[PDB]
Amino acid sequence: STQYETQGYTINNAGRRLVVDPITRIEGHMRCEVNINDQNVITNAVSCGTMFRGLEIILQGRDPRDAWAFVERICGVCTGVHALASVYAIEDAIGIKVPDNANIIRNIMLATLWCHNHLVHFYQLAGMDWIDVLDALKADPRKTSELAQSLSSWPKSSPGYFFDVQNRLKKFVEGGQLGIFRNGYWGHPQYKLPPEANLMGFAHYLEALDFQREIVKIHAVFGGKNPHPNWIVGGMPCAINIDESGAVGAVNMERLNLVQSIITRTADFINNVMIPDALAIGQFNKPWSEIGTGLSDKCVLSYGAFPDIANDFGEKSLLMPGGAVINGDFNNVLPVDLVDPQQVQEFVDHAWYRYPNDQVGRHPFDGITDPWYNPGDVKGSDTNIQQLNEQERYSWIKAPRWRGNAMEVGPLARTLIAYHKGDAATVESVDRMMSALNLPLSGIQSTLGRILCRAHEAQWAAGKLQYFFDKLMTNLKNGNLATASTEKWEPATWPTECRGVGFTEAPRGALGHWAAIRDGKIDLYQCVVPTTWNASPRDPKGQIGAYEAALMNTKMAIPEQPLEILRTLHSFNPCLACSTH
Amino acid sequence: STQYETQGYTINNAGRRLVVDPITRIEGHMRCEVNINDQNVITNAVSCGTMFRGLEIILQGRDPRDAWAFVERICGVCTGVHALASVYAIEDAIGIKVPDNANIIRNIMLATLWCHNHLVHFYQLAGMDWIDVLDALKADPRKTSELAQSLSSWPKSSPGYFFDVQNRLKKFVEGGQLGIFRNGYWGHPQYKLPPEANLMGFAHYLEALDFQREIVKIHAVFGGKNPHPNWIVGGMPCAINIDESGAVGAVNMERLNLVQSIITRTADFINNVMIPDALAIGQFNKPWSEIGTGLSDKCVLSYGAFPDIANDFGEKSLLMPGGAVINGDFNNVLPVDLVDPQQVQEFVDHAWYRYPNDQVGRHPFDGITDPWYNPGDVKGSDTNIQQLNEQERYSWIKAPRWRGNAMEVGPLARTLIAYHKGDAATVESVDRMMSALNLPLSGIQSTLGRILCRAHEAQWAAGKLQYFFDKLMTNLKNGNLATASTEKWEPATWPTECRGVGFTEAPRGALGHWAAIRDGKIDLYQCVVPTTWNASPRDPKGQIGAYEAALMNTKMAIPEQPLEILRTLHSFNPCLACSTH
Amino acid sequence: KPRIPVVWIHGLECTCCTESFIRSAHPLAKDVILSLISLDYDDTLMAAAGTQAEEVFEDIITQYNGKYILAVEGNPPLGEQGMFCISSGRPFIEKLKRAAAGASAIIAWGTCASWGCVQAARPNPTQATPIDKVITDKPIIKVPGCPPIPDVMSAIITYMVTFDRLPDVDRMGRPLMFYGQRIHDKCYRRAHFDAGEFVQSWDDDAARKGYCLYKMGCKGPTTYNACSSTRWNDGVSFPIQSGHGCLGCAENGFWDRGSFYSR
Amino acid sequence: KPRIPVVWIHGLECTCCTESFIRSAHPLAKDVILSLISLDYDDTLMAAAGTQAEEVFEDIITQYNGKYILAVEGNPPLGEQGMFCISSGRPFIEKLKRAAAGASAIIAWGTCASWGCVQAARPNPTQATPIDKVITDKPIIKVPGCPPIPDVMSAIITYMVTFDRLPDVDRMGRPLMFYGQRIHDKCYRRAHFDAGEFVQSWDDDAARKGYCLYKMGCKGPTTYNACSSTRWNDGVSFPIQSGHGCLGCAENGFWDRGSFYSRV
Ligand code: SF4
Ligand code: SF4
Ligand code: FCO
Ligand code: FCO
Ligand code: SF3
Ligand code: SF3
Ligand code: F3S
Ligand code: F3S
Ligand SMILES: [Cl-]
Ligand SMILES: [Cl-]
Ligand SMILES: [Cl-]
Ligand SMILES: [Cl-]
Ligand SMILES: [Mg+2]
Ligand SMILES: [Mg+2]
Ligand code: NI
Ligand code: NI
Repeated sequence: STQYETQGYTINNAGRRLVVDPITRIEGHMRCEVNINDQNVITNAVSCGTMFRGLEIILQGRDPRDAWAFVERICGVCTGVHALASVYAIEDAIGIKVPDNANIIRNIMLATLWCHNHLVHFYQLAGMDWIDVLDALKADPRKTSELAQSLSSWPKSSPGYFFDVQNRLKKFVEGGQLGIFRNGYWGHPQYKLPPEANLMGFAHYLEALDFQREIVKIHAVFGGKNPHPNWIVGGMPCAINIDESGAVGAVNMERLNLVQSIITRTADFINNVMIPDALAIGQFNKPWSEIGTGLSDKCVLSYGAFPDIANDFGEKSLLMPGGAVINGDFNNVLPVDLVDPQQVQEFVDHAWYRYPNDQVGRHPFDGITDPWYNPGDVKGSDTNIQQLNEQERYSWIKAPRWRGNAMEVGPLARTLIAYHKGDAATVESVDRMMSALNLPLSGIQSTLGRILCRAHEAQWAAGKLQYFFDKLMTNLKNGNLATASTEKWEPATWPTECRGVGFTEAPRGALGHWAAIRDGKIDLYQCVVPTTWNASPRDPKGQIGAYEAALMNTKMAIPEQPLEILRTLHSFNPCLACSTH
Repeated sequence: STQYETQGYTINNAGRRLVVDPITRIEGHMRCEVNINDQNVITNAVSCGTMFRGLEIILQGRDPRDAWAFVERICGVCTGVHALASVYAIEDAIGIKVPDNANIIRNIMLATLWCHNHLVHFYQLAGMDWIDVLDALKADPRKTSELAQSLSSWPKSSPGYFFDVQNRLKKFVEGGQLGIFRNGYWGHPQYKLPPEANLMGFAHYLEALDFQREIVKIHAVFGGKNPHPNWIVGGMPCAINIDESGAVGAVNMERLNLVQSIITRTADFINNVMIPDALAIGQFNKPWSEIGTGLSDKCVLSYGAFPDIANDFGEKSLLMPGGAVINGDFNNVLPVDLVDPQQVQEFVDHAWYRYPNDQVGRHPFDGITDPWYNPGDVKGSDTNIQQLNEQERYSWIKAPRWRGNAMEVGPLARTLIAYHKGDAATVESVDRMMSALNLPLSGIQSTLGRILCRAHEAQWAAGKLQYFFDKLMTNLKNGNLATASTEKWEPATWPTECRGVGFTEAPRGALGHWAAIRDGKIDLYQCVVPTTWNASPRDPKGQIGAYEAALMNTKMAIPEQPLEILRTLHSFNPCLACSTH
Repeated sequence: KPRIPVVWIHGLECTCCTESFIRSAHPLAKDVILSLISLDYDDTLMAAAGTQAEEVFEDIITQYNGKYILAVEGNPPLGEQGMFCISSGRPFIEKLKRAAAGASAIIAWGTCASWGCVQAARPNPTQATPIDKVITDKPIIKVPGCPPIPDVMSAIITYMVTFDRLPDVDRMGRPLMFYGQRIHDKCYRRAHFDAGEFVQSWDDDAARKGYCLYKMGCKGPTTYNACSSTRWNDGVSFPIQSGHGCLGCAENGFWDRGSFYSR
Repeated sequence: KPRIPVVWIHGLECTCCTESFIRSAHPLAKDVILSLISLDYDDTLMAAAGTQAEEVFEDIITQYNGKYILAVEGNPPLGEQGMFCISSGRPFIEKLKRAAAGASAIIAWGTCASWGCVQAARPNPTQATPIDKVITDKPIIKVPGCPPIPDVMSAIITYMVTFDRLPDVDRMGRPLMFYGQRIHDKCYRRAHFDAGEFVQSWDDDAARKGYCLYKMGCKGPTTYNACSSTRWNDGVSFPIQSGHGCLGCAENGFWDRGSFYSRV
């Protein structure tokens, strides 16, 4: 065994090894390994992406105008965000400026995706780590009604409703076909909700599974379908016609009325179901405000998103702020430049790829994707792995760093950056949330805090949907209908050689696409995605990424049952297809 | 002034005359006049239909295959029922038998209409006679939640929900723009509900206004649109294809899944919102079990409906029973024959029509529709009716009689016929309902009873939707897909001269269409519709119809505010376009 | 912040246009009434009856003279000195003229108010006459169909409220947005029309594959409306999708253009 | 009464077919899971992970051997000894073969499981291969699209439960009910195609009137699916209705048929 120090942690691989493969209730394929000491405390953590497809290779030689459609299929969960980054990148390279309505509609597409993905994760992916579903069968329906009514104005709270939900669950398990609930962790000592809170949460799980399908009707209006809507280089294909012949063939007043109806319903569900449930999880699980901190009190990163001034990606335009913090110094939010070769770099010394020199990092305009499956001296063999060897190559995920630092990205990262830059709405929301819990601001830097920030952001994005809708309607009232710029659509109008960067904040964090065009074709296309950051393997200095750091020093009640590991990994909402592409 | 005796009543036109024109919260145009005595009790009542269009005249010379589309436009409220009666009448004339799936689909169309029309009437038309909307502004939201939860398992019952409804109402009225609530009867002493019941009722009014739009999606799948779906002579046009190429062009499994989803939601709303509200109106308004009896303890009529054996209109096939009671003799339910010239006849001695002898009644195969506006001495002029002259002609509605007897039709009439024929489900339902209210069976024969029977029928129809859907799916599983018979579609296959009758139970009661065909064209088309029966004027013997009888003997608290007249008239759900056609 | 006053009156009609309005999916009719307009008179929905309803009518058209919108459903009959349709003891046409005189603009809902519809089909026993032949000094927006599509009615209302203007219209007074193209120019069965692939009798093999309904009498080639694009009842269907040809119900005189089953 | 056992596995994929399934409007996915089938294994939704998830997989395929339906999303890579997709430390293809051996029938959801989809587009770095080239002794129903339509997925499931049989298929294994006709044979813009009325550049006057997208690269003339009839997301829209030509996403090899903006 070996021991070394990094980032205030002691990384020690002596002692008992535990393996979790597959990780479930995520997107895609992940393996996790840890070592635990005699006191059942994690002393080593290993994050492994167990899939790869090679989109960066497939994109070579394609027409730049088609790229969005290929890279949208990086992920069907965060569907649309890669298309957005792609049209941004190609427009940056060629020198295309889109009309204001196209920019507004793109911002509506992104805010819709934030609302949808944050809601589904809370209930369908993370929820069963916190809610003991079988314990809901022991609840009193009247006491469940009283609890729900004390927390929210949401209409659906009668004792008869909670009795009906409880009886549906009782019938489901009566024949011994427990389905998704079979062989779960029910009764583990870390489940702390009372039976009435478990029944309330289970009812809301079912309400959210139904309601999420409605949110994406906004994507169907502007983008044709969800999953995987359509886009164009130059704007959007959804031409507008309000008051002329043939409005039946375009985005007209009846289509915009459908969008408005969905926005109001989405805000209502998030504010009156998701927000009170997140606060209730906090009230009953306060010790988790001190577990899973990881890199969140050290190094955090946001690129920023939602440009309000069309074609302006600067600080005065982005509604979601960008910036970086390192060394735990939240008094110094630093600006990010995605062209600077000394800022974003990716390492592969601990990943399954070839570089000419694996002891240095490469900026994405110098990126290389040359796959090399080489797990080395594993326990087991190369096609039958019992333990990865984390001293050598152990993942399909590359290792991104910012100025050589390992960073956390996502809702908690963005919330810290906006708070410390002085964004008034963020400061007010965070202060009120932490005051309700009687917890210090430092309590947000934790597994519990990641969940709270995600719920905050769903509320923020639902508000921004209305703001963007009203901006669109103001333009239409003023006779400004344009949705596409086509003066640089044809390849003969492009520079013979050019390069560009497209960036945004996906639901899970900072996203960038780097593209080089030569002679009308894609010459290079490199992606660095939020789960690539968070799920990163180690670098040549031995520095650990966000998942490995958040798992360090965690106590386990029952080593064979990985509930504490699942709670902390699920709090980042892992997307493994995104991470590897 | 004069006085005479008929049907146990003393009809006396001495005393103060009151006029209500327009009657609102009905379909179409009606005027009512009454006389009251020195104790403010009604001693004379006059029902007047104030519109006419002449569909029976317009139908002459049309192709029989087109007739359904014209007569559907008798009414957009009971939309579809006239099309059903028309295809039945033309099929009976020509000798056409339809396939089983067509009959099942037609029964689904009719049951959908019963659910929709009974729900909208309860809330949007009659509800404001029973609920004092402005008094809801004084309610305690927590006490409202407690009342709702004591009556039903319906989920939408939180204190915050009732507060949100109350605040919406407060903001609506605060600027003085009271809309549909302006100059109402709020505060009248016959409003008996406490404030919390008025707020619960108003919340449900709004929920029903939203939900009713979903029910008619069943008509859109099978019939293309609602209002005014499409039909054919020979079956239905909605061809079925489940498992062959081109199912995208037909009624397929996805379309049937949509229908099933609507059926479940419809039953849930009726059973858990409408049924408990109807029973609560009964609990707080028991004196109305003794007001508005009219002809309901004397003479009642049903033709029967919902043939379960395709093309068989006999007693063993019809799921909704037919029969007649006269002279208060409920121990002898009599059979009805729509071809017998001594049974159904219409009189015009008190209506605006010409017959060669106005002292005799004409069966519909001998019917005449020759309009003659001749009001005599009204106070005023021919274009200024100050007081109708009920000694002479006073309405656009003809006077139907059965064997010379004045009859009541509709939900209460049907319930009494089925109960006294010994239908076991009806006997058990009615007995349990009256027991719960601690009222005798005779209490159903009243204004309150009409409302209770309508709600019971909505529940019955919602159950029958599932029964019919399951019968359709059984045929599809057995490979029986046929929806149309076309052997006699071409006019060269028809008899040179033939005649037929189409009959059913519309939501408001017994409906018949009588058609004669000659040389490929309609020679005669006569309709007798449920509101024609109930809103009838007098006959040569001076006998009064159902509305006039139900108003007789009624006490008014405040003569200038006709709340008691509106309660009794609305309890029949008047449809004046239907009555006059 | 006050809402725009609206008076809705009813002549000879079947009430289908009112029923269509309450089917609206987005915005809900509930939200139109509570938040977008002030529906100050409507015999189908209002609490007041008789003398109390007459007082509301008088008060609104006097207080808001020149500033309310008049919605009309149905039409006036000229026969029998107008007494085929009687309102407070007098011809309906007198109430129509009084309401029109104070209105800033008129919405003619449906084929009845726009053209005549079924009561004006041969031999027109009551001499039923469309609104624009009686009221000749006011803006009239025709929204035809029997009835018009629910979400078309609510989209026209929201356009007027949001944009503070009447929709642009064709030479017949119909909104260009929804009536500028024919049913047959946006019909999903047009591939079959172009290929000569037709239903010949009900429930034949062609009908079970969704072939074109032209030989069964479809009047889509001469009818302007939004049914084949916007569709009916929250986008669920339209007449042709469920297997029956278009009747032509948005066009003037459609009842008297021959049998619905003649080409 | 007991519900039919279903095992749902995931190879190389983006997860769009799973997301499509949960969008179903009628029946709701909630009601499919609670009342229509027994969803006995699925990495996206299940409580158990790691050794507990492996025990569920083993228990279900053993107890219900010969009686479960296998749903497959994604595909196996043949490159690097299969280690481009690793499950419980071994190649995914070993899990696919074990699950297939016990199944009564297999549903290949999406273009990935049916044909290959984006990871199989040139130069196919991982040697991604569709299910029917690995499993050759079991009935396979192909349900292609990227992803397939939500209410098509749920209609196929309800047909199989209600009628107790697999849907009838074309020569490629696709259900006739939803894949028997082309997009272009049921497209509401066909009047414009027939008249030579085309969009020529984005947001031109033709685009604002809903003219045909053929000259913008629409692949509807060669694509079999239900998008122009059944439509997407409870009937709200489809690609062409919102102004973009069909990409051809239900057809084998659609990524490598030239630019999406070059004519059919
Ligand atoms: S069904 Fe009617 S509207 Fe459609 S293509 Fe055929 S004729 Fe034209
Ligand atoms: S838009 Fe595409 S599918 Fe539709 S008619 Fe034109 S080419 Fe055919
Ligand atoms: N959100 C999201 Fe997907 C990831 N990680 C992207 O980008
Ligand atoms: N119901 C109804 Fe209409 C009436 N009266 C008919 O028939
Ligand atoms: Fe909509 S009232 Fe119905 S008949 Fe044709 S529009 Fe008239
Ligand atoms: Fe639906 S996993 Fe998404 S990429 Fe094309 S089908 Fe595959
Ligand atoms: S009959 Fe009318 S409803 Fe539309 S499809 Fe034809 S215009
Ligand atoms: S791109 Fe795919 S979703 Fe349908 S319209 Fe074309 S088959
Ligand atoms: Cl009126
Ligand atoms: Cl007309
Ligand atoms: Cl799997
Ligand atoms: Cl492919
Ligand atoms: Mg990359
Ligand atoms: Mg008659
Ligand atoms: Ni993702
Ligand atoms: Ni009616």
